[PDB]
Amino acid sequence: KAVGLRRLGQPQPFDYAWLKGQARALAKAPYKSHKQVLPGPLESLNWDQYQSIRYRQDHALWADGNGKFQAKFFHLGLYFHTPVHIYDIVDGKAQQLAYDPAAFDYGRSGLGGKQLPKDLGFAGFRLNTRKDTDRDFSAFLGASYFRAVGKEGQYGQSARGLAIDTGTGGPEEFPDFIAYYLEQPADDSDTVVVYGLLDSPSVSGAYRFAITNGEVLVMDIDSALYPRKAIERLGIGPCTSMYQTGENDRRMDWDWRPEIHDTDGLAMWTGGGEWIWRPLCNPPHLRFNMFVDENPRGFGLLQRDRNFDHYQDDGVFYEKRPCLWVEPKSGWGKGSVQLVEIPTVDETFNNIVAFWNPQAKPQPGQELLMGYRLYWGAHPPASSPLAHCVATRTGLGGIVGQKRSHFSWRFAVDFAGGELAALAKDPKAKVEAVLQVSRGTTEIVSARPLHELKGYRAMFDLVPPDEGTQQIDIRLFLRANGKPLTETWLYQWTPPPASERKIY
Amino acid sequence: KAVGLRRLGQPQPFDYAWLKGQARALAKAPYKSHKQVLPLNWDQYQSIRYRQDHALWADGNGKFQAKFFHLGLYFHTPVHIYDIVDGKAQQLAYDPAAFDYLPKDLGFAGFRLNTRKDTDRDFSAFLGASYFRAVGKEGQYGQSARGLAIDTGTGGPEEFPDFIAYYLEQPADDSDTVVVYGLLDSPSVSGAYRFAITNGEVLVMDIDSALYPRKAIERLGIGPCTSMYQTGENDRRMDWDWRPEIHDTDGLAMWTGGGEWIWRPLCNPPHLRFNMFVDENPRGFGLLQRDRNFDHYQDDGVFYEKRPCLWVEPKSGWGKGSVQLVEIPTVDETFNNIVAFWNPQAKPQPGQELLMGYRLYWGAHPPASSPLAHCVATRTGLGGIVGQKRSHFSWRFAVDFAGGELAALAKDPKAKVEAVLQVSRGTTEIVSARPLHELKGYRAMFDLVPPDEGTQQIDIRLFLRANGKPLTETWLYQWTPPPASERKIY
Ligand SMILES: OC[C@H]1O[C@@H](O[C@H]2[C@H](O[C@H]3[C@H](O[C@H]4[C@H](O[C@H]5[C@H](O[C@H]6[C@H](O[C@H]7[C@H](O[C@H]8[C@H](O[C@H]9[C@H](O[C@H]%10[C@H](O[C@H]%11[C@H](O[C@H]%12[C@H](O[C@H]%13[C@H](O[C@H]%14[C@H](O[C@H]%15[C@H](O[C@H]%16[C@H](O[C@H]%17[C@H](O[C@H]%18[C@H](O[C@H]%19[C@H](O[C@H]%20[C@H](O[C@H]%21[C@H](O[C@@H]%22[C@@H](O)[C@H](O)[C@@H](CO)O[C@H]%22O)O[C@H](CO)[C@@H](O)[C@@H]%21O)O[C@H](CO)[C@@H](O)[C@@H]%20O)O[C@H](CO)[C@@H](O)[C@@H]%19O)O[C@H](CO)[C@@H](O)[C@@H]%18O)O[C@H](CO)[C@@H](O)[C@@H]%17O)O[C@H](CO)[C@@H](O)[C@@H]%16O)O[C@H](CO)[C@@H](O)[C@@H]%15O)O[C@H](CO)[C@@H](O)[C@@H]%14O)O[C@H](CO)[C@@H](O)[C@@H]%13O)O[C@H](CO)[C@@H](O)[C@@H]%12O)O[C@H](CO)[C@@H](O)[C@@H]%11O)O[C@H](CO)[C@@H](O)[C@@H]%10O)O[C@H](CO)[C@@H](O)[C@@H]9O)O[C@H](CO)[C@@H](O)[C@@H]8O)O[C@H](CO)[C@@H](O)[C@@H]7O)O[C@H](CO)[C@@H](O)[C@@H]6O)O[C@H](CO)[C@@H](O)[C@@H]5O)O[C@H](CO)[C@@H](O)[C@@H]4O)O[C@H](CO)[C@@H](O)[C@@H]3O)O[C@H](CO)[C@@H](O)[C@@H]2O)[C@H](O)[C@@H](O)[C@@H]1O
Ligand SMILES: OC[C@H]1O[C@@H](O[C@H]2[C@H](O[C@H]3[C@H](O[C@H]4[C@H](O[C@H]5[C@H](O[C@H]6[C@H](O[C@H]7[C@H](O[C@H]8[C@H](O[C@H]9[C@H](O[C@H]%10[C@H](O[C@@H]%11[C@@H](O)[C@H](O)[C@@H](CO)O[C@H]%11O)O[C@H](CO)[C@@H](O)[C@@H]%10O)O[C@H](CO)[C@@H](O)[C@@H]9O)O[C@H](CO)[C@@H](O)[C@@H]8O)O[C@H](CO)[C@@H](O)[C@@H]7O)O[C@H](CO)[C@@H](O)[C@@H]6O)O[C@H](CO)[C@@H](O)[C@@H]5O)O[C@H](CO)[C@@H](O)[C@@H]4O)O[C@H](CO)[C@@H](O)[C@@H]3O)O[C@H](CO)[C@@H](O)[C@@H]2O)[C@H](O)[C@@H](O)[C@@H]1O
Ligand SMILES: OC[C@H]1O[C@@H](O[C@H]2[C@H](O[C@H]3[C@H](O[C@H]4[C@H](O[C@H]5[C@H](O[C@H]6[C@H](O[C@H]7[C@H](O[C@H]8[C@H](O[C@H]9[C@H](O[C@@H]%10[C@@H](O)[C@H](O)[C@@H](CO)O[C@H]%10O)O[C@H](CO)[C@@H](O)[C@@H]9O)O[C@H](CO)[C@@H](O)[C@@H]8O)O[C@H](CO)[C@@H](O)[C@@H]7O)O[C@H](CO)[C@@H](O)[C@@H]6O)O[C@H](CO)[C@@H](O)[C@@H]5O)O[C@H](CO)[C@@H](O)[C@@H]4O)O[C@H](CO)[C@@H](O)[C@@H]3O)O[C@H](CO)[C@@H](O)[C@@H]2O)[C@H](O)[C@@H](O)[C@@H]1O
Repeated sequence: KAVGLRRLGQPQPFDYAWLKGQARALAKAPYKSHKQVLPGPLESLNWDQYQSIRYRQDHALWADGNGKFQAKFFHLGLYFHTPVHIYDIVDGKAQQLAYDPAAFDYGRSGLGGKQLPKDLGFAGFRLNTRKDTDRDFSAFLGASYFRAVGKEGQYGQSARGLAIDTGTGGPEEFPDFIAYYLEQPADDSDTVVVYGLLDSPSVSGAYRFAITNGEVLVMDIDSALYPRKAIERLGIGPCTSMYQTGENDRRMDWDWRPEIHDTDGLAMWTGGGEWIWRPLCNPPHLRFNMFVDENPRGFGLLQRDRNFDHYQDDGVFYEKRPCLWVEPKSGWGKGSVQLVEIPTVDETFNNIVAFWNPQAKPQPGQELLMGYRLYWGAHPPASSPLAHCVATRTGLGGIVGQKRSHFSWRFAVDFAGGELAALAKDPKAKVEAVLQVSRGTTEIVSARPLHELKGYRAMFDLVPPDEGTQQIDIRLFLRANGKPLTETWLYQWTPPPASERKIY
Repeated sequence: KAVGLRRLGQPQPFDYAWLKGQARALAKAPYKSHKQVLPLNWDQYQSIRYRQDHALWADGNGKFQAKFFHLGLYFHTPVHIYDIVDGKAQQLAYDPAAFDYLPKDLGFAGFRLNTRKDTDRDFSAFLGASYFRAVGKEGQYGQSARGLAIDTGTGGPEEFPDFIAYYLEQPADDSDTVVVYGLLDSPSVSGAYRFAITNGEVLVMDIDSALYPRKAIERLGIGPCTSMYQTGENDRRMDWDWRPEIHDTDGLAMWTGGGEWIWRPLCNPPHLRFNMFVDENPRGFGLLQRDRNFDHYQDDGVFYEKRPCLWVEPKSGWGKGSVQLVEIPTVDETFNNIVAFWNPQAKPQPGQELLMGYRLYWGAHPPASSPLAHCVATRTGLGGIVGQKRSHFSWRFAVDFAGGELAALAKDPKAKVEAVLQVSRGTTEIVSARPLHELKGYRAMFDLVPPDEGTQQIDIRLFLRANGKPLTETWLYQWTPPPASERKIY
């Protein structure tokens, strides 16, 4: 039977307006690092020691009550040298939770009998239903990172509170959540509300996360930001994923597993009403791309291929990993969805980052309010009502069985859904591939039924305009009678250098 | 309505003994070339179409007919075609009335056979040198057979026999079989063949051959299967194409005289590889297209997943010899870069008569396979624990098996299944055998550390075992390790 948790200090009145006040005040002073040298035995644990530490079910927050949820806490150490102070809100008042050795099984860490302060803090927290106390439906841990899962329960990509100067070629600035306030839900509530205080060299913030667990998990998020400095590249709603290899891009096809990625595309629903699918790549050099928009309806990183046959990893279940969809609340005005793709040689590094960059540079003293909903699960809650891109495949161009007189690259793009089944069965149906390329030229263009999918396949060869490796953008959709039949496929290709072209 | 075909000369008595007689006399005399200067793009060649009004047997009441290929393009060796009726052969003339666009004795390039019900579908086609093809139910042409291979994969020049005449025996009206006789000639050898062809879901050819060496032969190949393997999970060295699997066949299957079932995955190696599997009284061998899932191939024009498996079953005990496999590097699917055949231990000698009979099966599945679990996938890549510094180069293999009693073992937490793994050189590490529930089978994984910096072929033998007995056919993989320069990049 669970016990009450050890506390620190007395309850203090708490609400979102109060937290926005703390964050604004925090931005009025220069940034001071929150990283600490931890007490001696804690400062240099190894992986094995750290991993053996376990938070005890009998000290899980709220598990002594009658509600549907509970929380457990991650211990500091190993990677986590920035204390996070955790508070419980009851009747409108926030009480800090003490670091309590009785709440941990220390395993092989050697931490028992050390004299660790009551104000040590934590590394983060995780939430669990009371019906299923070993399953984490969300986990907030490290910097401003957090993750959640839907029904399938397999962890994959991450979100963050905020991204700053990702992919600039210069150094990235990583904000931290330095405090979390967990609001005790009503006994019959399906929601857990968590508040977060964020600080970073450039900016402070106050965050409210209303987390509703479900088959697709939803978080209703409000953020109030208070810059301390001008910010070159602010990133709202950042999604953080990994793409090593797959049909979209076989450059790093060194593995026996054919698809290795936590997500395979960036999806966008534009203010103008367009649906876009942008297949993720693993490029040879860092690539930064922006998609200009105004009042965006949504963007996110999806794991659209959910067929185990294409992944084959019965250890980590890539095909079950969640989509993450960002849905702006209200109008965010002008800006761009931005995508950073970093080269990676393996699947241990998150080489994909996507976020929203406002047009206007934030300025010291200003308040910036940004709200959105995040959906985690097998499918985003919104998608194109037209046919979706269900596969992208590429390879060396040129008519098979003829001499090849020049370098080109071949693309095959498969669409299914909407009304393509009926069109594919109509021998008179005329479907037009619509192609626009940033540079270079297309040849051997076709759009034809793909009966095996009850869909359509577009194929084209792309001839780069020169011997250089400047990125080439291709926009493709299918159409009939004044209406698009598909969402828009937007691919960004880094041509090979002349030396590689010569081998071909 | 179809008309009778233009003839040439008068019917002469014909039987198999006569044909054997013509072949042996051909072989005793000096070889005379049959390539002729004929009295043209690949696209431009098909303007020529043999017409149905002139199709052989289309004016009768039987189940089958023949039409003929025109000499041209890749075909400059005339084939004389004959119709056998009541024990008598009569040559068919070259007739311009029979084509849609030249002497009566110009000859043809070969023939194709059709049911009367589907006169545009051909279920067999004999065309080019001694090559021929057939299809089963799915109708999609793929790998080829030949009458004979000579000096394939020697590092010297190959010699390619020609069928120089075919005698088509008019079937009885209710027969399900077409019998075709072939006269083969080649610098080294002449032959008389009999092909009993029985169309069906899996098409069967019952073949008898009688071979007369004109001179000693260095490498005789009997029952040759000729295929293509560009890229796929077995070997992604040439992964240039958007299509992930490109091959007419994915493995060599062998049923040995001792009763072993072997699956040898085909590769597209960087240099020619010649491999032999010593056997005695082989029970069968062939090239299979075992992966039949369109999803893995994606070509909705030529349907690699529907192409036929070719299985050879000797009608008798062929004694000692070897199944031989030749793999040639290719950068495209148009080159036939895979050849497998039986090579008898004994060197053929001038004056001798070699009688060899066998059955060929063309269709979706071989008519025989292991009753144990099959290898249903081979995948390979860079070895080493993922995301760790590597002290040494290694290559990782994942091999999936399904069938036999593996589904029951996979569900059974008490089940003790072990991978048994031998390599001809180097060492193996990080070896496992575990249920693959998504398949209801097992997966074996291992890493292989090549012994040195060089690229000498390594042979790997794998099977799964419980209580001392095999649970699977034998997986036999021949790996060419990458050179040092490639390892540095890894
Ligand atoms: O083929 C191949 C070739 O090719 C070429 O190229 C080309 C190309 O082609 C390609 C393709 O293309 C395509 C195209 O495309 C396009 C696209 O399209 C798209 C689409 O769209 C479209 C649309 O469409 C539509 C449709 O409509 C259409 C129609 O249709 C129809 C159909 O019809 C068809 C037909 O059908 C039929 C069939 O059957 C048949 C068959 O056939 C087949 C074939 O076969 C062939 C072959 O092949 C093969 C091969 O193999 C072979 C061989 O050969 C080889 C050689 O051999 C030799 C030997 O060799 C040896 C060696 O020796 C040597 C040496 O070596 C050495 C060694 O030794 C050593 O060791 C080493 C060391 O190291 O060294 C070395 O060196 O050397 C020396 C030197 O010195 C030498 O001398 C020597 O020789 O050795 C070795 C070792 O030992 C060995 O192993 C070897 O062997 O030798 C010997 C002795 O001497 C000799 O004799 C031999 O010869 O070799 C050479 C060299 O290398 C090579 O090269 C060769 O190759 O031979 C042998 C013997 O004889 C044999 O046996 C074998 O087999 O190969 C492979 C492997 O590798 C295999 O696999 C194969 O198979 O070949 C031959 C020869 O040539 C011939 O004859 C034959 O024929 O094939 C195919 C393929 O695969 C298949 O498929 C088939 O099947 O045949 C038979 C006979 O046999 C007969 O009988 C039968 O009949 O099929 C079916 C099924 O099965 C059936 O049923 C039928 O019947 O067909 C045809 C043909 O193909 C076609 O054409 C047609 O089309 O039909 C159906 C039913 O009925 C119907 O329904 C339909 O309708 O049609 C029309 C008319 O035409 C049209 O017009 C129309 O279009 O429709 C459908 C339904 O509805 C729908 O869906 C659709 O859509 O349309 C529209 C309009 O409207 C349009 O616009 C449009 O476009 O669509 C789709 C869907 O969606 C898609 O997918 C597609 O894509 O498009 C695009 C745009 O967008 C474009 O761009 C494109 O182009 O198309 C077209 C029409 O369009 C087509 O035509 C074409 O095709 O493609 C593919 C892929 O995918 C590929 O693959 C191909 O290639 O094309 C182009 C264009 O046109 C052109 O230009 C040209 O050219 C190449 O050139 C060549 O090369 C080859 O050959
Ligand atoms: O493999 C498996 C398979 O089989 C099959 O069956 C088959 C068979 O096989 C078998 C084998 O056989 C062997 C033999 O043995 C036997 C014997 O024989 C005999 C004969 O008789 C026969 C007949 O004949 C005929 C002929 O024809 C031939 C040819 O001729 C040519 C010529 O030359 C000649 C030679 O031959 C001789 O020898 C000599 C003498 O002096 O003379 C000469 O002249 O030349 C010309 C010019 O150049 C030409 O034109 C011709 O063609 O040759 C070939 C090659 O060598 C041979 O083969 C043949 O035979 O012709 C003649 C005329 O000249 C006539 O008259 C005769 O008649 O035929 C029949 C049918 O028609 C049959 O039936 C019979 O048999 O005779 C001869 C004489 O002439 C003698 O010499 C011989 O010896 O017989 C016996 C009794 O009957 C028996 O028993 C045996 O068997 O031998 C041969 C020779 O040496 C060889 O070659 C063969 O191979 O045997 C084995 C045992 O070991 C077995 O196992 C097998 O089976 O064969 C047959 C024949 O060819 C056929 O017909 C059949 O078909 C089956 O069917 C399946 O199923 C299986 O799988
Ligand atoms: O963004 C979308 C989501 O919005 C959520 O709703 C939010 C709401 O966002 C609005 C936004 O609100 C802005 C605000 O305009 C309000 C106006 O505010 C007056 C305020 O009245 C509020 C009250 O304020 C208390 C005050 O807290 C403020 C805090 O004070 C500091 C204190 O914390 C500190 O200790 C000391 C010492 O350092 O300094 C003080 O300055 O400072 C922060 C940061 O600046 C402010 O955000 C806090 O308001 O503290 C004093 C004590 O010091 C209290 O006496 C006072 O009550 O708080 C109430 C909740 O407790 C709240 O309901 C009241 O609105 O009062 C101050 C004076 O005290 C006055 O100057 C503000 O103008 O209120 C009117 C209602 O009459 C609203 O119509 C108006 O929108 O202005 C502040 C200051 O500039 C902004 O920071 C704030 O963003 O306005 C947007 C329109 O432009 C609107 O679109 C947003 O929805 O903000 C409130 C307040 O922060 C939140 O409580 C609320 O949750 C929705 O719930 C989501 O669904 C949306 O997605």
